[PDB]
Amino acid sequence: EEDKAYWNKDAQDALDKQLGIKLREKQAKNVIFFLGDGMSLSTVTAARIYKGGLTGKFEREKISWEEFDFAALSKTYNTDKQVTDSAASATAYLTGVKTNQGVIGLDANTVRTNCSYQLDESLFTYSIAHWFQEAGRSTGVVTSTRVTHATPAGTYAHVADRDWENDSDVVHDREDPEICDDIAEQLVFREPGKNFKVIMGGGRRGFFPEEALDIEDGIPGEREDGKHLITDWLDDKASQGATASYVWNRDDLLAVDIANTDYLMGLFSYTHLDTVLTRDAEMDPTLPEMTKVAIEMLTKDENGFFLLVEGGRIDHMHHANQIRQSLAETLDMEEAVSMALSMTDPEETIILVTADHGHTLTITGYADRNTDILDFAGISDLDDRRYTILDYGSGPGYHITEDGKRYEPTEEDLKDINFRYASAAPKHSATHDGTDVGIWVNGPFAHLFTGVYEENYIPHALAYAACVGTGRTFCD
Ligand SMILES: *[C@@H]1O[C@H](CO)[C@@H](O)[C@H](O)[C@H]1NC(C)=O
Ligand SMILES: [Zn+2]
Ligand SMILES: [Zn+2]
Ligand SMILES: [Zn+2]
Repeated sequence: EEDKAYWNKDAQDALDKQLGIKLREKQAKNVIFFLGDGMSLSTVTAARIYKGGLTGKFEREKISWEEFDFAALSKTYNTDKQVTDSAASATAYLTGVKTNQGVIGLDANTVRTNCSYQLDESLFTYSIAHWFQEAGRSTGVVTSTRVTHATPAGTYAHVADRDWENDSDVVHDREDPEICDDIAEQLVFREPGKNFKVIMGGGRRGFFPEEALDIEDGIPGEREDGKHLITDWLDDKASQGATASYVWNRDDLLAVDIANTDYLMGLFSYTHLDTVLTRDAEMDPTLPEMTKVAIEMLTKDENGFFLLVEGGRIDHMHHANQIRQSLAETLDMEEAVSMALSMTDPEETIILVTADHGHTLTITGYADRNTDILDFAGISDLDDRRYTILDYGSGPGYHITEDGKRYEPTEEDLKDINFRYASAAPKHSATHDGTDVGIWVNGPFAHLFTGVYEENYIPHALAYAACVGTGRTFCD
């Protein structure tokens, strides 16, 4: 039982672990970057307890990346807003430069929704994936979102508005698609996108025209310019004399011949991949499964590789105050981190986990230990109605009943994967949260992450340790 001796040994052991930390002052060969979108520190705590609910450890459970010796805090404000969107943050943590809301791979001179700015190369910021490529090393990206979503896009795109995932989105904002390249285009026609060995996620819709029909579902595509970008991608690999594979389902992914495959594009949905609690496990590969295949491919490169893996729908669930699903997405990513750790060598591989920004999730009192984190906390002493442990500062969960009272959540509500937990400030989609987020790191030079940093510091430190880019380097 958790008595005085128990806690003293628990602590003495942690101290013993801390004292035994051996620094790794050697170049990083590989860098695996995990990004939990909208994964606030509160999401991590809540998810630790959620996991504990499955394993029976409850509040004593540990999140995989919390076994790392190095954690840090990251300040996420951007050049025009206190609370960053996913685009400006991705530009910061992948290109090393902070920027305006809605802009990817361009600096703060950029005026959002203005394409001219994406024609000016002097305004370009370049990603750690670019840098790995310039050094002759392999790159890839896995995500549960559309592969043209802001996060993956930060590794390769330069656009004046994150909304421009395909040419139909450019036209929608009155811009000229002929000269304003959309993100899907940039992934297949430009560097570094065109050189990625592995591209996985969703978003097939931005890659083929309205006149064409989707693999799997037969839904017409979104492109309005007649371009079939997947076949463009395939033709490109083939004309280089390389083998390439396009897959769109789990069985096919797992059947891929790793040894004989140079390029891999796996697009498992028309749009974002289905959430953990709604996906067809037969048809959709999980985040860890995608991660495994990505690592299998990229590790063939003896000079090293960079891989971005995003737990992306964490954010989407928070936006709808759908906290149960948000926690399930989070754990899918926690499991992916474990998959990566078991497949790589920490003496040469940096594994970093962070968030782009948080969400306004809070953990209220006062439930007893071992209480399911999604359960009720107690009854309000002001209106006599139940309240949940988890709730939000912002979102559509705020609900005044027909009688003008605070909606009281039910047992049925709590079990419902679509139930929206209460918020303090009603909004159709919850805003992001501005609080500093966490960073957790293992491997070479993990001790570059000890304190509190601006969010754009991250890739500068990672470059130093991997010896890529044009800044200070360990090999320097
Ligand atoms: C967009 O930028 C260009 C280039 O400097 C400028 O000529 C144009 O008027 C700008 N458009 C708007 C709407 O500000
Ligand atoms: Zn985000
Ligand atoms: Zn994202
Ligand atoms: Zn968001």
